[PDB]
Amino acid sequence: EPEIYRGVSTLDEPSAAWGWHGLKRNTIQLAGWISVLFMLGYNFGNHKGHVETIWLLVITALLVIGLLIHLFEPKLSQVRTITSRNKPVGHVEPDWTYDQATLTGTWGNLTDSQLRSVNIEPSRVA
Amino acid sequence: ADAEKVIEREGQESFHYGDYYAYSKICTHIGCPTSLYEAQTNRILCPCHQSQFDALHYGKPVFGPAARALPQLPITVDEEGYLIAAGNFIEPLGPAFWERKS
Amino acid sequence: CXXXXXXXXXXXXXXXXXXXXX
Amino acid sequence: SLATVGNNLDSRYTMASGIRRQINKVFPTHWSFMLGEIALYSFIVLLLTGVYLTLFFDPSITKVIYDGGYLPLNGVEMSRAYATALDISFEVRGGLFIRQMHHWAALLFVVSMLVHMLRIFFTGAFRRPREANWIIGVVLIILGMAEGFMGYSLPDDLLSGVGLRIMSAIIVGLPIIGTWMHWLIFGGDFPSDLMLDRFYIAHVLIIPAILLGLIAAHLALVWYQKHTQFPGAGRTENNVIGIRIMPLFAVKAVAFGLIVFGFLALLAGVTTINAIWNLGPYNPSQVSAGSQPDVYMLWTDGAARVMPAWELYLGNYTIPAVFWVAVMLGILVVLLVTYPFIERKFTGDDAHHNLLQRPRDVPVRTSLGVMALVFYILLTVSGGNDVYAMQFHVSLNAMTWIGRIGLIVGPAIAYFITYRLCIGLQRSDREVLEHGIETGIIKQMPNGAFIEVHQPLGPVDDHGHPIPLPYAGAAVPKQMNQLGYAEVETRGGFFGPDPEDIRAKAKEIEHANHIEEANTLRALNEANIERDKN
Amino acid sequence: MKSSAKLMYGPTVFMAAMAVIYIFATMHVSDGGSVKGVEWVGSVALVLSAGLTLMLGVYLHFTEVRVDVLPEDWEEAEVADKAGTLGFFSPSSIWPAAMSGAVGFLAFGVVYFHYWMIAVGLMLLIFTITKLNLQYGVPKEKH
Ligand SMILES: CCCCCCCCCCCCCCCC(=O)O[C@H](COC(=O)CCCCCCC[C@@H](C)CCCCCCCCC)COP(=O)(O)O[C@H]1[C@H](O)[C@H](O)[C@@H](O)[C@@H](O)[C@@H]1O
Ligand code: HEM
Ligand code: HEM
Ligand SMILES: CCCCCCCCCCCCCC(=O)O[C@H](COC(=O)CCCCCCCCCCC)COP(=O)(O)O
Ligand SMILES: CCCCCCCCCCCCCC(=O)O[C@H](COC(=O)CCCCCCCCCCC)COP(=O)(O)O
Ligand SMILES: CCCCCCCCCCCCC
Ligand code: FES
Repeated sequence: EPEIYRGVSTLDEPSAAWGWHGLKRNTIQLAGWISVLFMLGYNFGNHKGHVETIWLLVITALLVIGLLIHLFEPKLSQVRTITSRNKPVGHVEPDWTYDQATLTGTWGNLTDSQLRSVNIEPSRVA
Repeated sequence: ADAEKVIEREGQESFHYGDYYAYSKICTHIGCPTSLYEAQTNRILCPCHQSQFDALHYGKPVFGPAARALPQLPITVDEEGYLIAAGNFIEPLGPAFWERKS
Repeated sequence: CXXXXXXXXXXXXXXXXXXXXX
Repeated sequence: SLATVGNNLDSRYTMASGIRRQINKVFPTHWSFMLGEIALYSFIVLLLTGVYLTLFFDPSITKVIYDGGYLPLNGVEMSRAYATALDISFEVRGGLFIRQMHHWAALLFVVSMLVHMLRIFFTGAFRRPREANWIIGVVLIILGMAEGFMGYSLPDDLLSGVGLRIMSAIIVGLPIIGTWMHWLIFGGDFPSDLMLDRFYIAHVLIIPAILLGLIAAHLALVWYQKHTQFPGAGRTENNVIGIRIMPLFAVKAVAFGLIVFGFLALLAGVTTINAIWNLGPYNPSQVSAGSQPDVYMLWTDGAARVMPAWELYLGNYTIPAVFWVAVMLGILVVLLVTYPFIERKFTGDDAHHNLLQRPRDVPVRTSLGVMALVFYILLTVSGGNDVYAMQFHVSLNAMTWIGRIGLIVGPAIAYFITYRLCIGLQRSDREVLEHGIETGIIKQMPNGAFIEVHQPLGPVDDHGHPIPLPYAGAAVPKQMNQLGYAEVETRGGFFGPDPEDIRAKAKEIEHANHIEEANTLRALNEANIERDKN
Repeated sequence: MKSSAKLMYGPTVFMAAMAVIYIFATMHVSDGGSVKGVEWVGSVALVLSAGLTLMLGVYLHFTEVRVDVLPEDWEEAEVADKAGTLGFFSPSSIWPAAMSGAVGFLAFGVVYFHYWMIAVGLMLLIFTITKLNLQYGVPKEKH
């Protein structure tokens, strides 16, 4: 059975019992927001150019987008549909090759004609 | 063509000769010499930490860690026709320190 | 914080030196 | 003749039991347990090449007209320091060799400690009870950097002089008492008399003494805790498994010792460093494009480059922009020094650890380490970003912005990747214990199923499917050659086939040897178990 | 590969015939939309293009003579005929990535035309190729 050591499951991090594992989610956002503050604060130098500010705003936007989907943790759900010749959840797949090797199941009822078409005479099966 | 689009500082409109401008060579960030004068972009680059001082804007920095513009020295020509200093700088030179301000 | 005491030009200037002594 | 020298040396120092104890100390054998020796040997080379270097050097700023070995620079007015440093490379037989040996040794010293510190950090050797060692070592590296800095500033050439100008102007622009402190160190305005004298007397005495004292204390304190080692077969937290001091450890230490000495002697000849004749005497007006201090000092200069113009004007007073640089560097040092304390606050584990831990098993610390390494490397690159910009055809403004932005997003990406890779390495380590070594024998079963042969490291239940062995903190084999299934079974020379008679016995002997070794190792393991249940 | 060794003769003879047509038609025909004279790029690289196919074809032909009737080459073969060992496939390795990194270093070496970078990249490549081959040979660690 999996064991939890310090809020970190051995299932997700195998050697959770051996070392420092997992930063609390609140510390990952403190760093993120402090970084965003620094990145916004870079716009207060003496540089006359505006190419560098385009990069600053783009990177800040990417950071903000990241820090929001880390915060609200957006999730979705299983689609739960059926496509052409696809079976719903809870269907058992016959071993086709096993049914082909030994005449069972799917290949359990062939006409004598169908036996000879796959190169085996019906007199060989009883 | 470049001397005509210079922006002077208040109090030092008379610090230039005809076409000659004299700025202190010591960087206003740290005391490195800023001697990388670019002939066309009219920017003076410091080799040490990459500050660019404008030459058409009384030495105002436009990049790097330098925050204060480069001090300008008044110059003129004497009777004999040699370039002389017409006066002294109106601010302390080189890097900033605690007591340096008015 | 922005700037200590450095300010822009008062008014645009032009002159002719014409430093002569014959 | 030898029986009698020992007899009358023991009869008066009662040293039979004291010496026997020292020569029987056991030391773990691991390649990463030697990186500390490199620093020691480089330090010995420094203090030895340094003493030779002081017999020809005059640390005076007094200006002279040069007439010497260097036929250029004849007639040029220079300091007494520069003229003598120029004389120990062009007028002293083998003086350039020793000068270059000195500088190369300095470089190796700093890199001998940095890499050592990385080993200590990653493996967790700073934990209880080894925090005095961490603090001592951190002080050692900072002082080593300071020592190196004041060393190459002694020749008083143009390149080093700009470093001193930068350093002086950093001090002078400190809030409140940066003006008085600057005047107290240099003894006046820069440059000053008694400025190359205070530096020379603190580089060949003050720092060396401090360093030697710290090193001696460091080594003695290490010898008291008798090292640490990785988890392995038969090794517990209350024992040391390795080799004795003699005859194995002492000889290996000497062998590696002279190897480092010999390597430094090669670079000293074949590779040029600090070609001071091309640099000229220090002049406050002249400067060069590549004015980077030195590799270990690049991070400080890189910090000064990427700091924006953030001056604080307070009426009659001003805070320079470089003040924040000082603050930042101060924080980096404080974070580095007091790491064991911050690591054990957020882990809540201080339990007298004597067994090391592989970096892969501590992802947070490993990731923080790689995060900090990227920070340091970016500062170092930014410190020489003008030579990067030209040689690699990149905009210098772009380099500055890369440094500025990269110090935020570089560390973040480093952490993410390193963490994931650590967990990945952990996962690969469990697959082997659960299923066995993945042999490369893709058999086809009669039904047609392609199956890979797996070699179990443990007992199996009914039909393969090995009983999963629990993780043990040690390195698990990953290939079949790691179990000696690829071992060459043909004794002899490159041409010599070797007689079968003597070839049969030797394979039998080695077979019996490793059988006995494995038997003794597993017996040690069993001893630990029945000892730990009481 | 019984039929594989044979189908290469098709392209071989085709390209051999086109190469000889090309040489004779280019050096003896004046069109007015070009000049007269043998073309030395479409000739050499099309003669030698047939060379590749011929080489592979001949090698596979010699190889297929001294091979028995394999189940994969047999029309009515049972799945149980190949039941056995399919030899040794490498399960994993880090060295492909490393040696791609090494060729990248040499690549940038040549781009910037830095001698040290070229030299380092060349010996950084030898090392990784060597380690790739000696991967399953690294002896058990002798103490
Ligand atoms: C080991 C892996 C290392 C990989 C690092 C690779 C990332 C480097 C990206 C480099 C982008 C450079 C684009 C160049 C852009 C440029 O040149 O612009 C300059 C200003 O640079 C900038 O702001 C760009 C800085 C922002 C870059 C952010 C870099 C962060 C990195 C570290 C993280 C992302 C990648 C992570 C990869 C890691 C792999 C793991 C996932 C200003 O132009 P300027 O010098 O003034 O010149 C012009 C006049 O000439 C002319 O008149 C004109 O009129 C003027 O307008 C002016 O432009
Ligand atoms: C002056 C440079 C240094 C020298 C000559 C030096 C020397 C040594 C030596 C010879 C050892 C014995 C074990 C080994 O080789 O690994 C050692 C261990 C150690 N050093 Fe250093 N060291 C230096 C720098 C540092 C630094 C910078 C740190 C820490 C920031 C440090 C912390 C340690 C620790 C914790 C150990 C114990 C390793 C263990 O016992 O497992 N040392 N040092
Ligand atoms: C503690 C470790 C030491 C380091 C890291 C170190 C580093 C350096 C460096 C980098 C230089 C510049 C050399 C050059 O110009 O090529 C230097 C010069 C010098 N060092 Fe050291 N040094 C150390 C110890 C010593 C010691 C112990 C002494 C004297 C007992 C010494 C005496 C000298 C002298 C005289 C110079 C002369 C400057 C010259 O000739 O270039 N050093 N040192
Ligand atoms: C040779 C290098 C070896 C030394 C490695 C350096 C390690 C010292 C750093 C200690 C880090 C402490 C981490 C920690 O405990 O995590 C947390 C500490 O809190 C923080 O995250 C601090 C946030 C500060 C962010 C800084 C932003 C940087 C902006 C860019 C500036 C330009 C606590 O961890 P936990 O709560 O248990 O998850
Ligand atoms: C660890 C951090 C190091 C800090 C460096 C900061 C980053 C800036 C680097 C600038 C690189 C400049 C490269 C360059 O311009 O190339 C050359 C200038 O510098 C060099 O020669 C680089 C030498 C580096 C050592 C390589 C030795 C190779 C022998 C290996 C034998 C084992 C110019 O090209 P060239 O020499 O003519 O081939
Ligand atoms: C047979 C009696 C004389 C030999 C006895 C051994 C002498 C003492 C050796 C002490 C070793 C200390 C280095
Ligand atoms: S010293 Fe001129 S920019 Fe830093």
